[PDB]
Amino acid sequence: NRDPASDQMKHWKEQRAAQKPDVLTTGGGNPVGDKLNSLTVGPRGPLLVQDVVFTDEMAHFDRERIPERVVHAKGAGAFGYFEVTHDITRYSKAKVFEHIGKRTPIAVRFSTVAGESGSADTVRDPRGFAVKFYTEDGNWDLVGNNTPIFFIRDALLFPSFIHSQKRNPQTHLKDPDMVWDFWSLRPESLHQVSFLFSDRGIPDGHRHMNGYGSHTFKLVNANGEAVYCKFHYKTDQGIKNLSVEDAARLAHEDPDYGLRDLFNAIATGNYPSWTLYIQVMTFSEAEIFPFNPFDLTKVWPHGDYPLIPVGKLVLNRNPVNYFAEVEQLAFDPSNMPPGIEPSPDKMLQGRLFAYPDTHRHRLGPNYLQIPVNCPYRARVANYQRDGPMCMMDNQGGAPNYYPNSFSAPEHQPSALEHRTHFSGDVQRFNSANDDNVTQVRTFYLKVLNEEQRKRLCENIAGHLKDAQLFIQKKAVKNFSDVHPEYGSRIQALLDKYNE
Amino acid sequence: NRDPASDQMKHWKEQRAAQKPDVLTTGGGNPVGDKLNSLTVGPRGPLLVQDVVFTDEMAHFDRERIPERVVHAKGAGAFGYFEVTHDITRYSKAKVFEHIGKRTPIAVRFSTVAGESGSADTVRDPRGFAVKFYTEDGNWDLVGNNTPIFFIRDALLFPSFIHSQKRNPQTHLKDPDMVWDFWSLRPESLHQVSFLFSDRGIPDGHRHMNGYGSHTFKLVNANGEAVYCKFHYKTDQGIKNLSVEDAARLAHEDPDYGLRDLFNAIATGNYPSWTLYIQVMTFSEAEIFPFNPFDLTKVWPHGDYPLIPVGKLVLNRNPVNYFAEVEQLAFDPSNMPPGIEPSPDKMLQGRLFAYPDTHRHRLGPNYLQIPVNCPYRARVANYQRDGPMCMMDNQGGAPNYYPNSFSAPEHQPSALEHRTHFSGDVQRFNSANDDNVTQVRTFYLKVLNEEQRKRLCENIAGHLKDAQLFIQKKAVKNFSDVHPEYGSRIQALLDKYNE
Amino acid sequence: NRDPASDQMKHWKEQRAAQKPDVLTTGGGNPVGDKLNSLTVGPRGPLLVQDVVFTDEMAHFDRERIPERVVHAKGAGAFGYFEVTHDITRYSKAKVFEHIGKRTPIAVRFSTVAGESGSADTVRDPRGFAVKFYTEDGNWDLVGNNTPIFFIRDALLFPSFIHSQKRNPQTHLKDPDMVWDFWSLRPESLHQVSFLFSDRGIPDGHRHMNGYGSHTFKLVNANGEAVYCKFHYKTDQGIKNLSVEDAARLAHEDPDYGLRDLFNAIATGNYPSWTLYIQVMTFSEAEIFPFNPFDLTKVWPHGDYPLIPVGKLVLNRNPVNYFAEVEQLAFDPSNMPPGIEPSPDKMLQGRLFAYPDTHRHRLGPNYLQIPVNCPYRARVANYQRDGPMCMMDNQGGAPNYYPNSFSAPEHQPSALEHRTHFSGDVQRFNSANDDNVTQVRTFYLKVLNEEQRKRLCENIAGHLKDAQLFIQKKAVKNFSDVHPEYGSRIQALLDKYNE
Amino acid sequence: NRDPASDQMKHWKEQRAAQKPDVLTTGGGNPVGDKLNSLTVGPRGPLLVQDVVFTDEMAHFDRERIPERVVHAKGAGAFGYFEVTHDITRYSKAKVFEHIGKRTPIAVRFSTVAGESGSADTVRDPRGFAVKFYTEDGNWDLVGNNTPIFFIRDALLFPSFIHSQKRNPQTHLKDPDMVWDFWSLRPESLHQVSFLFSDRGIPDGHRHMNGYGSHTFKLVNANGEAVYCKFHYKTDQGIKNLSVEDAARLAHEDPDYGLRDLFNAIATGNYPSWTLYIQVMTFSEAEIFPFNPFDLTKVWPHGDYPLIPVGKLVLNRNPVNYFAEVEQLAFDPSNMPPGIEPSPDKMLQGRLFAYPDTHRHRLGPNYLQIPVNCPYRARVANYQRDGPMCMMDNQGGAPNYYPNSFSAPEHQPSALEHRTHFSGDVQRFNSANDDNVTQVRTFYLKVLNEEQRKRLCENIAGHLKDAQLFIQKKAVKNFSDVHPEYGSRIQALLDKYNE
Ligand SMILES: NC(=O)C1=CN([C@@H]2O[C@H](COP(=O)(O)OP(=O)(O)OC[C@H]3O[C@@H](n4cnc5c(N)ncnc54)[C@H](OP(=O)(O)O)[C@@H]3O)[C@@H](O)[C@H]2O)C=CC1
Repeated sequence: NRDPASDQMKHWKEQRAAQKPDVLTTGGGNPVGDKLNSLTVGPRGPLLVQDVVFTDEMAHFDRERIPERVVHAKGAGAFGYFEVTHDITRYSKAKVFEHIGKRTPIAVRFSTVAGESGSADTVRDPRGFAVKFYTEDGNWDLVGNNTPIFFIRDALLFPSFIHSQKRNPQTHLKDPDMVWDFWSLRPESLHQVSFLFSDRGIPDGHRHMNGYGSHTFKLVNANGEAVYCKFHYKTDQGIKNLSVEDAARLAHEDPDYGLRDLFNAIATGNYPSWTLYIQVMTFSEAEIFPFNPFDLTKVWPHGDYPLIPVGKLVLNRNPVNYFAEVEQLAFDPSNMPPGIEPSPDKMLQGRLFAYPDTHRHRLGPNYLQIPVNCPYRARVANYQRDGPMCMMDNQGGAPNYYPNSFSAPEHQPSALEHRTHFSGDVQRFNSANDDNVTQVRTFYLKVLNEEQRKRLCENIAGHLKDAQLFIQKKAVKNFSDVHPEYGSRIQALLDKYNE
Repeated sequence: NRDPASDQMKHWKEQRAAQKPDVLTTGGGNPVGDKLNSLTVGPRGPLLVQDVVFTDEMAHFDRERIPERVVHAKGAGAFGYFEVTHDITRYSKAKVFEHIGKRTPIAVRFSTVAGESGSADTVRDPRGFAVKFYTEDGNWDLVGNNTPIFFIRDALLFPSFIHSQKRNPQTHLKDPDMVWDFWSLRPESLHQVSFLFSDRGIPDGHRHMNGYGSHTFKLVNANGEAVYCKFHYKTDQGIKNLSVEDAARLAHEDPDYGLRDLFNAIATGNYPSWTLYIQVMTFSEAEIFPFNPFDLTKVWPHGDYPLIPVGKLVLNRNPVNYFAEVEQLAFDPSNMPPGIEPSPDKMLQGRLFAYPDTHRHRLGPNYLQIPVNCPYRARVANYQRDGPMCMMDNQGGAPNYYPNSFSAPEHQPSALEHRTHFSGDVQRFNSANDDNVTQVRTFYLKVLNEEQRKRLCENIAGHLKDAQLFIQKKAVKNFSDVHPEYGSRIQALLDKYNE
Repeated sequence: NRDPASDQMKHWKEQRAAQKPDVLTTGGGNPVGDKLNSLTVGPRGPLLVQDVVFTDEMAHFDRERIPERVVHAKGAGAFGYFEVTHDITRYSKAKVFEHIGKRTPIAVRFSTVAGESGSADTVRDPRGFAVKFYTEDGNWDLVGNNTPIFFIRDALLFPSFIHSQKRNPQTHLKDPDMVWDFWSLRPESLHQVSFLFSDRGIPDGHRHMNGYGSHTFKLVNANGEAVYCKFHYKTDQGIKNLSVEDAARLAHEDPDYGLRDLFNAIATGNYPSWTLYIQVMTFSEAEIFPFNPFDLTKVWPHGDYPLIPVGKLVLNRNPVNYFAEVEQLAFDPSNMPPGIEPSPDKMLQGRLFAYPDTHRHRLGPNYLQIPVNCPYRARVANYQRDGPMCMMDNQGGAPNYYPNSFSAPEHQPSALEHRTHFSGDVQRFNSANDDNVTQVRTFYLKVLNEEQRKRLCENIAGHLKDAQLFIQKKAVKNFSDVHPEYGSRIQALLDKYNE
Repeated sequence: NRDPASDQMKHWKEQRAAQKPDVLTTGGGNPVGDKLNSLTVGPRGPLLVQDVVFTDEMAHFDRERIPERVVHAKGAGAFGYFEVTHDITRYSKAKVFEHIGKRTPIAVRFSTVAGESGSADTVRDPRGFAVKFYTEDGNWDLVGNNTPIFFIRDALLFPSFIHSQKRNPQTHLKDPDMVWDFWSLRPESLHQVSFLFSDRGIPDGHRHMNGYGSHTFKLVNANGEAVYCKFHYKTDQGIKNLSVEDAARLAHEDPDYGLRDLFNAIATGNYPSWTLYIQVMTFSEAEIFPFNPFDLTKVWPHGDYPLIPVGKLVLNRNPVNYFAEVEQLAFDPSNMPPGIEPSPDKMLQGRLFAYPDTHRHRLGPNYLQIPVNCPYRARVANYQRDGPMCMMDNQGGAPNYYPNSFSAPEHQPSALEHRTHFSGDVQRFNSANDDNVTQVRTFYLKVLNEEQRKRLCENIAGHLKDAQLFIQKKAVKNFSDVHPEYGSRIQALLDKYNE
């Protein structure tokens, strides 16, 4: 006997033993009489196009794939529910926070960031942690990571970052000179780089890490009053990390470690769960906040902005067909129910457009009609019609223009947005020199102990040594700008690694 | 009050008079608070990204169209059923003929051939008359025309013929020289050309015209015995045609004449029906048939192969959304249930490849998952997976390979094809010189009367006059090769049209 | 002999009389031995898969189409040059206006609006008039119409308007009730509706109509000083219109009338030409302007803002292939070289997203790499990579991220945008009741005469009579609101039209 | 200093040091004035739509990816030439074999089989070795592997064999039960599984394995006489293999080992090359051959059929953009010049369709116009038109139909196929029970030595132990069917592995 994943087929048969197998048909429902030998004119004669059975099956085989995600390609999935435990209705009127005990069906997809579909699960890299809430106000996607911050703070640098984290456009190889040339020319990455090369840079699976909205969002209650908030969802299974040496063994020993961990976990009854907290800032607090409260490379400290609990995330169901229910999942940060809204964070302001845009390309123009993506607890009614692979009635014979004298859908004024006042030149403001070392200083000195600082420099140095020396020298300088001992340790190691 | 097709919204509002209009929502099921005014900064300021209501609608609007059909693009549609009235089980085991009084749902599409989506309905052309039978052995697609014959008899010429019946690649105009240079270089078109320009080139809507499968087909019975056969479905509303004068008036007074006519008829209860017949040829009749019995430019004369009634086609339902139910329909001649099989007709052999091919481009790799295309009265089970826009559970966790020891679907030996013997060189045989005049000469002299022969000549000269003289001179020779007087009448009129 | 268009195939042969015909191949360069007879086991046998020559040709004929344009699908095209005859460098620094005499290649496409690919040219509708300037600073796409104004002034209403002008979702029929239920619930359409049903609704070819930028734009000279402008290009051939009686005849006597007029003119040396003008409004004049200067239903009166001439548009070359050079054309209002910038028009602001979006869907992600959409006089260099149908070298091994220290492209600080100050609430302002009648009243009384007001009212009632009464009574009211005699005339004619 | 592959950017900058960086533009050729910060309303404001610099680049990033090959997805590419060195013109007339010293441009792609784009290069799995010859008569693709044989001999089993070798449809995990339940149910795979699990299952990169065409192919000479042949291209660098112990280390130390090995070689002038032989079997020797001469699971023994050299393949150029030259590379076995034809082999007959079918999906309808796919040593001319992404003239205004009296391309009679005579019932012949052991027993005993038999079993047992007992028992029995000591050694090691 083996682990439950290995026995998947074994159980599918036993869960079926009472029946007779189905008749094997074409895609058009036509029964197949033989599907192991091709129609030819003689035993050693050529193939006929009369063999549509072969063209039916082979044609689809040629169209099985679709494009992989441009980022967070290698992923695991599961399904469960969210349950409200505390009252934050003064902050949000969102139905998903209506009363205590209220449950909502969720979907979750974990992922790394850079590697393609076939890369390993135990590598250094941020981890995706995207959550989709099927509410009666339509879906709510909270597309988080395993970290509260990112490497940049303007969305126009994002593609360049990704290109600098993936393959060289000539050799198709991971290129240290691309990784660090960028990080050292853009020191706002110093915060998330110090998180990445810590121990939690390699989590021992998906169940032993926290999630974070990371973006500042906005909440709107039932009076029309607003506050800014951060979301935290912490692991009730405890932080637990792989060591560099173990992670490396499992990288060839079991490329699908985090995929097997999460499946077996739910299959053996061990349901992983997370605790959803928020931080709250008022609008006023947001004007006195020392840093930019909408700078993604900044955390709101806990002592000033403590964590308010909300509810629990629970994963208790596995997918049944991985493609249909995980690969085709499409999370939109623009999917926001009344009561939740975006902040002016530049990065988030870019993600509002990017995610729906790529889903029409990766999946199709009507990807929201795919079952896992559908807002199946909401009544979708509008004037949108047609498009490739149209799957419902196309809303039947309802008037497809607005406004109209025939009683098609109407707008719901209580769902209007919160009104905020802005003033300033319409112009590109240079955010590359916001504080880039203060919070990082705190992390290095007051969060880590001496052994963790020690490992931090060895993981950095074990990767920056391959860069050219003028890149090294420039990255080191950015580390001394955090704390002179931070850089002069890294440098001591580089001095060795350079022979 | 007006015709019912004009009162569509009127009735739609009436049938909804009681209940309340829906909530207008995004594609994501999020209600919108106002959809007549965009999100801007100030009453005379610019548009924001935040306005995801505008992007969501405008994005889908941008993605309404799909590539029209490459031929037969102007269509009308309707739905109904087929009912068996006579017993033809001694020839075919096809369940759809299992017993008298057994009904099977059908879907139909009437179309022209050459015009684009916005062309007029009352033009000289062949007409589509495609029928889809939703049977228990999977779907059966009888894709025919309003003719028993076609212009050519080898597929490799089909792209060329169509290009010659559409727009010049530089001027993008209808070109007579292209039309008649082909027709006069390929006289096998004499039989269908005669038909086209006579009275039945412009029918009075789609309810006053017959339907034929034109190809020869093979029927197989429960003993494995096989006969060839032709399909005729004759209109129970009577052959009735439009004049050239009345066609050219409606061509601008109501481009959608046919469309309207079918809709109104069904709505008022006036349900059209066709009587399905078959002809039956034995294998040993096929060896002594004077012509090639799979020649698509040939018919089976009635005196030697009489018509055998089978059942009725009946259309009693209008589409609800024309796009989802008529424009996304896909008919594949290769959708044949056990009992019905292809002949060796060179033209049918290419349609076995082409239709599923073009449907994967126009509609999508999983186009058989579109409801009106679904075989919803069979059980689709097989080892095809994935592909863009998957819409069912993708078959669940069922073993996806074959053979297996876990009881995935199995092959049904009774659905094996009938086995014929063939012997001959594997080469390209010349079918340009099979008898191209005999059956036409009969048609011109024995079928048409004096007045019809006169009108057949005028219509040909009326369209053949605009081609160059060397093209008119060759075409008239081919006509003179059918009957001398045929060419003399056409040639007399051309001498006049040429001033 | 016949007109030049009809003789296109004749002239192609003559221009090659001296050469030998090319060798016919597959798409793979493999010469074909026979393409008139299919590969079959014996003369009367089944077709083989080995027959790659059939599949290579039938595969590509199955993929010939693409999605037509969601609007303006029917169009004619030609190529020529824009030449500067006057100096407007004090207003705009654009290199297309640099000095008097400078020529820039252009590509124009004329169009109707609603009719699909096969509709007639001579129908009441607006006419597109798009102009693509190929500048050294990248393309400039002045996507104008044959009118200065439009039917709505908010992009969100745009999908609705269109859907009302096109076909009913259930009957696939032009629906009068959908046309006027819209127009009468949105009386900002009054101004452009009165343009459309007037004599200029049906131009006599594309050479006898003016072209307008319509939108207010922004120009920016070299000192950084900006103004607001309107682009009028007026026909040098004279305004010439068709009568309702002649336009209907041609609609079935030559559905491609304008397509044949544009080609024949050009072929005979009779090149059509336009005169480009600009209006100019200073930032301070805009503030006082009685209407909203960025309202798209409004014009700038000539006495207050008189036409400034700039240069000449000349069309002097027919497309050699219609598909690759006209069908594949793609104009993006967003294509604007330094010196030309958008105004805060709500409709234009929408059109900055719309056009690139749909061109990815209609033609593909790399649609700008089609030769006719190429900026083939500027040097494209950046950090965009890959995509479907990548056709050049893909910018080589160049560093693909920005910033970098390896001397890949750099930004150009002179090419920044003009900075404006805006201040206000971020919200959805209501523009529905901006002055809707004034400039229409002026048009009814002062621009038309006694006859023309008569014809305008017969045209409106001729089409409005088919709507429902409750939709008539409203439209007339909106017409009375322009002038009591306006809607009283319309109401008298409707009284008879309702028997 | 480092290897050449890491100094890629270093040499790019150095190869440009003279000239100045280009101006960073938009896709439209518009210069940008700042591409690091986004257009907002005040420094902490929201993003705008008229930030077309952000949209233009992100929308392309969202579309960087296409579908990955459905098999052989991991690969590495190189370009060089093929040179003739012997005279095989008595067998083939093909232009590539005209005379000694004739060179032709080639392009080669290496690959594994089951891994996706991210997988590792040093794993047990066959190796692709596809070769494209750009000859005057079009392109000649010789799509070979690193083995002479394959696991099956019918194409209707391919999608299933690949399904078993990839990921479970529910767990997305490699599934040894799927692997051996297939292999142990189809024992034809005995021959190739034994090659796979010997030392040549993991080569030391792509420069030390052989290439083979596996399928029997036809040659035809200038007289019209044919023979059946095999293609062998052996490595002039020497067979060299990785041990299970190092192959695993490198599968996490350097996932791209084989790709780096090839590039670094070429970049240092150590060019790899291969020697092209053929075997020859007349038609008479084919009738008496002990097995089926077209059975993909059977080799032709050297002693009866010796190798006949032909020439050399040499790789002396690296790609400049991997994506645009290696990922878009399209090989079609159907690309065959006159002189070379397919043999009746049941598996090759399916590849004649499958590849062009998947290249119209993966890349697009016009994937042959992509530079590296162009038959740029040959002149493409025909009557195929349009299609998505048509990039040249579209063959201009030439006539698009055939035959024509206007001098468009003609057929070339000498390029006709060789006529073979086939006689036999058209049906589905069973090929499961062709001799499944004979040539294997020869390999095991006579080709391997004592050591190599030992490791062959160990490699097999390590992977088979994870499969259920009932699947083990059936596998071993298929290894007892080759040789009792074969299934014995495997059963003694499985006894240990099962504790
Ligand atoms: N005859 C052929 O075309 C080939 C035959 N074989 C195997 O050889 C057996 C006998 O063929 P025969 O020609 O009579 O005897 P030969 O000894 O004449 O052929 C022996 C072949 O074995 C190949 N070989 C050596 N080690 C391995 C390995 N680990 N995995 C795969 N192939 C290997 C060599 O290929 P090289 O030295 O060319 O690299 C050599 O050419 C066949 O049954 C077949 O299994 C294998 C490859 C080609």
